Amino acid sequence: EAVKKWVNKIIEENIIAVFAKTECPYCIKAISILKGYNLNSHMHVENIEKNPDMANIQAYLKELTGKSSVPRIFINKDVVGGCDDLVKENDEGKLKERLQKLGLVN
Repeated sequence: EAVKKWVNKIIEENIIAVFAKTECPYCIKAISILKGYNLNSHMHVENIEKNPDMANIQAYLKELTGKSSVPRIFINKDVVGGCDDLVKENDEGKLKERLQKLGLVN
């Protein structure tokens, strides 16, 4: 209960929520792409490896998204997925569309 509530608060209180771990190249890439849209003000990155309940968090993220790996990316509570999912959305115009509907990019 506590772990799920804590994860939910991160997803619900931040338009862009990224779950990451230490020294994770695809986390770093995903975060950099998002900051490239000047989303910093509405982004939260949580390092779930630096947490006593990493496994519980990963299991919950899999319940929500289908995968336990990081990065795990949510935008306005919608599941984007991982860095590869973000790259596909970015290249195909879907990411910009998401952000426009949220007023985050013109």
